[PDB]
Amino acid sequence: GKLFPWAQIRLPTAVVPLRYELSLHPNLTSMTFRGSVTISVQALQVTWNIILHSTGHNISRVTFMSSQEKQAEILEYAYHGQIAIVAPEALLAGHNYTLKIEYSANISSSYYGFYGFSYTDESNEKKYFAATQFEPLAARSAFPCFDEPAFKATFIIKIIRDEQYTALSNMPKKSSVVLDDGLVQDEFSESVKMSTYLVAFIVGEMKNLSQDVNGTLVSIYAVPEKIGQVHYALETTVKLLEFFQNYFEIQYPLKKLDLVAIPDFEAGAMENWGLLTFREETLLYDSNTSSMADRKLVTKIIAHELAHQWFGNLVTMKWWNDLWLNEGFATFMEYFSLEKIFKELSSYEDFLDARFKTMKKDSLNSSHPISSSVQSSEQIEEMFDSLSYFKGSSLLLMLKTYLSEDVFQHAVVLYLHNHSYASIQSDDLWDSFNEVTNQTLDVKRMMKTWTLQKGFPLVTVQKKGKELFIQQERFFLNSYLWHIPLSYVTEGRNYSKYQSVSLLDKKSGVINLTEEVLWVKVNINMNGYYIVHYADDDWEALIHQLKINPYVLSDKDRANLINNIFELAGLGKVPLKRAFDLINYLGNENHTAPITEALFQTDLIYNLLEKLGYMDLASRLVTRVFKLLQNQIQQQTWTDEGTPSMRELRSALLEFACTHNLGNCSTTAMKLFDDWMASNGTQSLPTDVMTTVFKVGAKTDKGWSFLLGKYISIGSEAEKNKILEALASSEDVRKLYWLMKSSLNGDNFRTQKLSFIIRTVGRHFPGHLLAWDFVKENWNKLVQKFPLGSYTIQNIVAGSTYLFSTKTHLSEVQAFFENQSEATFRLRCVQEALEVIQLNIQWMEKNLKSLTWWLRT
Ligand SMILES: *[C@@H]1O[C@H](CO)[C@@H](O[C@@H]2O[C@H](CO)[C@@H](O[C@@H]3O[C@H](CO[C@H]4O[C@H](CO[C@H]5O[C@H](CO)[C@@H](O)[C@H](O)[C@@H]5O)[C@@H](O)[C@H](O[C@H]5O[C@H](CO)[C@@H](O)[C@H](O)[C@@H]5O)[C@@H]4O)[C@@H](O)[C@H](O)[C@@H]3O)[C@H](O)[C@H]2NC(C)=O)[C@H](O)[C@H]1NC(C)=O
Ligand SMILES: *[C@@H]1O[C@H](CO)[C@@H](O[C@@H]2O[C@H](CO)[C@@H](O[C@@H]3O[C@H](CO[C@H]4O[C@H](CO)[C@@H](O)[C@H](O)[C@@H]4O)[C@@H](O)[C@H](O[C@H]4O[C@H](CO)[C@@H](O)[C@H](O)[C@@H]4O)[C@@H]3O)[C@H](O)[C@H]2NC(C)=O)[C@H](O)[C@H]1NC(C)=O
Ligand SMILES: *[C@@H]1O[C@H](CO)[C@@H](O[C@@H]2O[C@H](CO)[C@@H](O[C@@H]3O[C@H](CO[C@H]4O[C@H](CO[C@H]5O[C@H](CO)[C@@H](O)[C@H](O)[C@@H]5O)[C@@H](O)[C@H](O)[C@@H]4O)[C@@H](O)[C@H](O)[C@@H]3O)[C@H](O)[C@H]2NC(C)=O)[C@H](O)[C@H]1NC(C)=O
Ligand SMILES: *[C@@H]1O[C@H](CO)[C@@H](O[C@@H]2O[C@H](CO)[C@@H](O[C@@H]3O[C@H](CO)[C@@H](O)[C@H](O)[C@@H]3O)[C@H](O)[C@H]2NC(C)=O)[C@H](O)[C@H]1NC(C)=O
Ligand SMILES: *[C@@H]1O[C@H](CO)[C@@H](O[C@@H]2O[C@H](CO)[C@@H](O)[C@H](O)[C@H]2NC(C)=O)[C@H](O)[C@H]1NC(C)=O
Ligand SMILES: *[C@@H]1O[C@H](CO)[C@@H](O[C@@H]2O[C@H](CO)[C@@H](O)[C@H](O)[C@H]2NC(C)=O)[C@H](O)[C@H]1NC(C)=O
Ligand SMILES: *[C@@H]1O[C@H](CO)[C@@H](O[C@@H]2O[C@H](CO)[C@@H](O)[C@H](O)[C@H]2NC(C)=O)[C@H](O)[C@H]1NC(C)=O
Ligand SMILES: *[C@@H]1O[C@H](CO)[C@@H](O[C@@H]2O[C@H](CO)[C@@H](O)[C@H](O)[C@H]2NC(C)=O)[C@H](O)[C@H]1NC(C)=O
Ligand SMILES: *[C@@H]1O[C@H](CO)[C@@H](O[C@@H]2O[C@H](CO)[C@@H](O)[C@H](O)[C@H]2NC(C)=O)[C@H](O)[C@H]1NC(C)=O
Ligand SMILES: *[C@@H]1O[C@H](CO)[C@@H](O[C@@H]2O[C@H](CO)[C@@H](O)[C@H](O)[C@H]2NC(C)=O)[C@H](O)[C@H]1NC(C)=O
Ligand SMILES: O=S(=O)(Nc1cccc(-c2nnn[nH]2)c1)c1cc(Br)c(Cl)s1
Ligand SMILES: *[C@@H]1O[C@H](CO)[C@@H](O)[C@H](O)[C@H]1NC(C)=O
Ligand SMILES: *[C@@H]1O[C@H](CO)[C@@H](O)[C@H](O)[C@H]1NC(C)=O
Ligand SMILES: *[C@@H]1O[C@H](CO)[C@@H](O)[C@H](O)[C@H]1NC(C)=O
Ligand SMILES: [Zn+2]
Repeated sequence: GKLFPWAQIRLPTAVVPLRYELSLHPNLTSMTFRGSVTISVQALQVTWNIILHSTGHNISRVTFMSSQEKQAEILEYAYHGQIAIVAPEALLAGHNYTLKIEYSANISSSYYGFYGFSYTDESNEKKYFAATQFEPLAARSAFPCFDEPAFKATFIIKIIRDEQYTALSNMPKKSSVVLDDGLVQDEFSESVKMSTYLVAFIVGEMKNLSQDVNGTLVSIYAVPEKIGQVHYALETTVKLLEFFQNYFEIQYPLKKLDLVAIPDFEAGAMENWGLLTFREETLLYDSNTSSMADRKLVTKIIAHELAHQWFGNLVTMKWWNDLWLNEGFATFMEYFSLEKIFKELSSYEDFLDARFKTMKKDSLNSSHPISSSVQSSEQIEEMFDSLSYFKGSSLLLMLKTYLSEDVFQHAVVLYLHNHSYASIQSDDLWDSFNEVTNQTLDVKRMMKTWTLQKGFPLVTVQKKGKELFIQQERFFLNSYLWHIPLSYVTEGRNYSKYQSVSLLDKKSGVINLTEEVLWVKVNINMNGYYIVHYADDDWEALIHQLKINPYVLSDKDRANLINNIFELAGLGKVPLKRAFDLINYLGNENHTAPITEALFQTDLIYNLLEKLGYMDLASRLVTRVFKLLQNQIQQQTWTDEGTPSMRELRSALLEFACTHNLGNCSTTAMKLFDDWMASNGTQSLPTDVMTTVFKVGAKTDKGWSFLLGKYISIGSEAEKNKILEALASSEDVRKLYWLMKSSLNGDNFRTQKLSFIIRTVGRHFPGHLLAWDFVKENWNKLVQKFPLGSYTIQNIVAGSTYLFSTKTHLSEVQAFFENQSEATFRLRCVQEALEVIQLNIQWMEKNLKSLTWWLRT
C-alpha cells in the first residue's frame, strides 16, 4: 500500500457518487461475468485521484467520459479493498465528472456478493441460480463503488440473461430487448436514493404469485416446484404492509415489492429495497407439514424485513457503529406489529427468550457498547450480533413503556419524515424524542449510558416497612450510573394489587409504598433491560407466593424470576439452592414462557455435567425436574390441538421427556415413527410431535437410513429441517461426521445448514468433541464460505465451545485461536467464548459438591 495514494479504511470525502449505471453479463455455467459500471461523481475538493472500492475485478478499461473520452490509469490496494483512479487533469471542486470502468470477474462460490449455485429439480434436472448478498461489505466485489452506506446514490441496473431465466432487481423493469444467441437484456428503472449495500439482482427460473395493494404490486417468487407454498407469505405481507404504512404515516415508495425464496441463502432474509430475499424455510409455508414454530418464523421474518424498508432503507445509519438504529428498530417493529395484528401467535414468548440470552452475553466483559467504533472488516461483520438486534429493541421497548405509545409514534413519524433518503446517527434519534416531549425530558442524557456503556444495571431491592430501598450497580463478575425507568407491582394485605413507575437516575433511592404489602416485584414483564436482586426476606416472599398461587403474577413476570434467580446464582448473589427452591413452584405452572425458561436452565446444567462425566448427577437433575412437571407432561396429547402457545408447550414437554428417556414417551414415539415408516412416510404425522417422533426413529440404523431417504426426497423444507435435527441427533459418530462433511461440501445437505448441524452435533455427548474438531480442522474452508466475523461464524464458535468446563479445554480453545491472525484472535465472539468457558470452570467449582447433595436422595 506504500505506493497507493490513500492510507485509511474509510474513503475520502472529496468525491461523492450521484448515479450509477451498472451493466452485468453473468454466465451461470462458467460462473463468471462481464461488467461495465458508469459513475457520475461530483468533486467537492480539488483532487487528482478517486479512491473507490473494488475486489476481484480484472479491469480492462477506465475512461473519464464527457464528446471526447479520456483514458485513465488505475492502481489497486487489495488489503483495504480499494482502487485508485488517477485523473489526467485534476478533478475541480464544484464540478462533476462521469467515470466508466469495464471489468470482468468471477461469480462467488461463497454466500457473499454476487454468488451462483446449482440445484436439482423434481424432474431431476440441474438448474442454475444467481443472487446477491451485499450487506455489509460485498457490493464492491460485484462492481466498483463507494462502498460505505453514507454514500447514497441512484442506480440503473442492466442484466443480460438467458431467456429461460427471470431477472429481478430493486426497481421495476423498464425494457427487455432480445439479442442474438438466446439472450435478452433486461433494463430496470432508476432507483431511489439508497446505499450500495441494498442494491440487489437475481437470476433464476422462478414463478410468482402477485397481488395489487393500492397501486404497489406485491409478489412472492419461488422456484416453480415450490410455488404452491407462497400463499401464507402473500397474505401476511399484505397485512403487515398496510399496518406499517398506517403506523409510520409514510407510504412504501416503489411501484412493486418482491419477496423471493432463494434455494441457497445463508441469512434468514435480507432487506434489499424492493427485492426482499429469504431462505425457503423462512418464507414458504404449508399447514400440513409446518409446525406453529414454522408459522411464527415466517411471519416474524416478514415483519422484520418489511420494517427495514423504513428503518434501514428510507433512513440509514451514517456508519456501522450505529447499526443498531437499523436492526434494533426493525426487531422492535417486528415484535410490535406481531402483538397488534397477530396476538394469537404469542410472539412475546420469542422476544422474551431472546432478551434473556442477549443479557447473558451482554453481562460479559467481552461485551461492547451497542454503539461502538468499528473500522476493520471483521469488526463490521461482528456488529451483526444479538446486542444490535435485541438490546436495541429493548432500549426502544424501555422508552415505549416509559413514554406513551402515542409519544413514541409521534417521535417515530417525525424521525422518519425528517431523515427520509438520508443518514442518521444515535443523537438524531434522541433529538426526535426531545422534540416530541417539547424538551421536558432530556432523552439524549437518559439514553447515554444505554448507548455508550456495555452491560446493564443490577437493581437491588429491599423492603423496609412501607418503603423500598433501591440501589443500582453494574452486573458483572471479575462504570457510570444508568437512568433506569423502574416499574413495580405489589400486593397489599387486602389482596389488592397496584403497579407504578419511577425513574432512578442516581445510585440509590426510596420508593414510598402507600400500604404494607405481602410481596413486591420490580421490572414488570421485564420491560426494562436490567436484572433485579431482592433481599432474602423479599425473595422468600415472592417464592412463598409462587407456591401458594403463582397466578397473581403474569407469565412474563414468572419467566423473568426464573431467569434472574439462575443468573444471580451464576454471579454468586444467591446460592444455587435458592434457584431450585423457586422452581419448586412449577407443579402449578402450565404456561409456556416460564416452563421454557426453567427447562433451559435445567437443560444447560445437564449438558454441562454430561460432558464432565457426571452422567449420574445430570440424570438425577432431570428426574427431579420431571417429577415437578410430571402432571403437565402426562396431560400432553400427541396432536396439533390448541392455541399456538399450547402447541409450543406440548413440543417442549414431549421433547424434554423423550430426549432424557423419562416416562413412556419413548415408546409412544417409536410406535408412531414405526407406523409412519410402514406407511412409507405417507401417514399423517401431527406437526407438533414430528421432531420428537423422528428423533426417536433416527436412533436405529433402519430408521436413520429411512429418514435420510426422505430428506433427499420430500418437498416441505420445514419437514426437512425436523428430519435434519433428528438425523444430527444420532449417537453414531460416523454418521454425525458424515453429516458435517457433507453440508460443508454442498453434497446432499447444503452449506446453509452447517451451523445448524454443527451445533446439534456438539450439544450432545457423542458429537461434543467431534464438532469442535470439525470446526478447528476446517476453519479455513469455513471462512471461505462465511465471512470472518459474521453471525454464522459467531454462532459456530459459540455453539462448539460453550459446554467446555475445564482449564485444559480453556487453554486448548485459546491456543487454537492464537495460532490464527490477530484479527481472528481479537474477534469478540472468540473472546466471549473464552469467558464463558471460564465461567463454567468457576460455576463447577462453586456448585458441584452442593449439587451432589440436594440430589443425594
Ligand atoms: C453461458 O455460457 C454458455 C456456454 O457457451 C452459453 O451457451 C448456452 O449454454 C447452455 C448450457 O449448455 C445451453 O442451455 C441448454 O441448451 C440445451 C440445448 O438447447 C437447444 O435445444 C433445445 C431442444 O433441442 C435439443 O433436444 C434434444 C433433447 O430434447 C437434444 O438432445 C438435442 O441435441 C437438442 O439440443 C431447444 O429447446 C432450445 O431452444 C431454446 O432456445 C431458442 C432460441 O435460442 C428458443 O426458440 C426456444 O424456445 C428454447 O428456449 C435450444 O435450441 C438444452 O438441452 C438444455 O436443457 C439447456 O437449455 C444454451 O442453449 C446455450 N446457448 C447457446 C446460444 O449456445 C450461454 O448462453 C451463456 N450465457 C449467457 C447469459 O451468455
Ligand atoms: C393451567 O392450570 C390452571 C390451574 O389449574 C387451570 O385453571 C383451572 O382450570 C380448571 C379446569 O379443569 C378449573 O376447574 C374447574 O372448576 C370449575 C368451577 O369451579 C367452581 O366450582 C368448584 C367445585 O365444582 C369449586 O372448587 C370452586 O371454588 C369454583 O367455585 C368447573 O366448572 C370445571 O368443570 C367443568 O368441566 C366439566 C367437564 O368439562 C363439566 O362437566 C362441568 O359442568 C364444568 O363446566 C372445572 O372443574 C380450576 O378451577 C382452574 N383453576 C385456576 C386456579 O384457574 C388452567 O385452565 C390451566 N391452563 C391450561 C392452558 O391448561
Ligand atoms: C386495599 O387497601 C388499599 C390501602 O392502601 C386501598 O387502596 C387505597 O385506597 C385509598 C382510599 O380510596 C386511597 O386513598 C386515596 O388516595 C388518593 C390518591 O390517589 C392517587 O395517589 C395514590 C398515591 O399517591 C401518592 O403516592 C405515590 C407513590 O409514592 C406517588 O407517586 C404520588 O405522587 C403520591 O405521593 C395512588 O395510589 C392512586 O392510585 C392515585 O394515583 C387521595 O387523593 C385520596 O384523598 C385518598 O387519600 C389510596 O390511594 C389507595 N392506595 C393505593 C396504593 O392505591 C384499596 O382500596 C383497598 N381495597 C379495596 C377493595 O378497597
Ligand atoms: C452535476 O450533476 C448534478 C446531478 O445531476 C446536477 O445537479 C442536479 O441539478 C438539477 C437541476 O439543474 C436537479 O434537478 C432538479 O430537480 C428538482 C426536484 O427534483 C426540480 O424542481 C428542478 O426543476 C430540477 O429538475 C437535480 O436534482 C440535481 N441533482 C441530482 C442528483 O439530480 C448539476 O447541475 C451538474 N452540474 C454541475 C455543474 O454541478
Ligand atoms: C406474476 O406476475 C405477473 C406480473 O409480473 C402477473 O401477470 C401480470 O399481472 C399483473 C396484475 O396481477 C398485471 O399488472 C400485469 O400486466 C401482468 N403481466 C403480464 C405480462 O401478463 C401474474 O399474474 C403473476 N402470477 C400470478 C400467479 O399471480
Ligand atoms: C394509496 O395510494 C395513494 C397514492 O399513492 C395514497 O395517497 C397518497 O397519500 C400520501 C400520504 O398522505 C400523500 O402524500 C400523497 O400525495 C397521496 N397521493 C395521492 C395520489 O393522493 C393513499 O394514501 C394510498 N392508500 C393508503 C391506504 O395509504
Ligand atoms: C475487561 O476487558 C477490558 C477491555 O475489553 C480490559 O481493559 C483493558 O485493560 C488493559 C490493561 O493492560 C488496558 O491496556 C486497556 O486500555 C483496557 N481497555 C479499556 C477499554 O480500558 C480489562 O482488562 C478486562 N477486565 C477484566 C476484569 O477482565
Ligand atoms: C431534523 O434533523 C436535524 C438534523 O439533521 C435536526 O437538527 C438537530 O437539532 C438538534 C436540536 O435542535 C440540535 O441540537 C442538533 O445540533 C441539530 N443537528 C444538526 C445537524 O443541525 C432537527 O432538529 C430535525 N428537524 C425537525 C423539524 O425535527
Ligand atoms: C408515603 O405515602 C404515605 C401514604 O400515602 C404518606 O402518608 C400519608 O401522608 C399524607 C400526606 O402527609 C397524610 O395526609 C396521610 O395521613 C398519610 N396516610 C397514611 C395512610 O398514613 C406519606 O406522607 C408518604 N411519604 C412520602 C415521603 O411521600
Ligand atoms: C416410498 O417413498 C419413496 C420415496 O422416498 C419411493 O421411492 C420412489 O419409488 C418410485 C417407484 O415406486 C421411484 O420412481 C423413485 O425413484 C423412488 N425414489 C427414490 C428411490 O428415491 C417408494 O417407492 C415409496 N414406496 C412405495 C411402496 O411406493
Ligand atoms: O439468521 S437469523 O436467524 N434471521 C433473522 C432475521 C431477523 C430477525 C430474526 C429473529 N427474530 N426473532 N428472533 N430472531 C432472525 C439472525 C441473524 C442475526 Br445478525 C441475528 Cl441477531 S438473528
Ligand atoms: C483480464 O481480462 C483480459 C481481457 O478480457 C484478459 O485477456 C485477461 O486474461 C484477464 N486476466 C485475468 C487475470 O483474468
Ligand atoms: C477467477 O478464478 C480463477 C481461479 O481461482 C482465478 O485464477 C482468477 O484470477 C479469478 N478471476 C479474478 C478476476 O480474480
Ligand atoms: C404411559 O403412561 C401413562 C400414565 O402415566 C398412560 O396414560 C399412557 O397410556 C402410557 N403410554 C403408553 C404408550 O403406554
Ligand atoms: Zn434486520
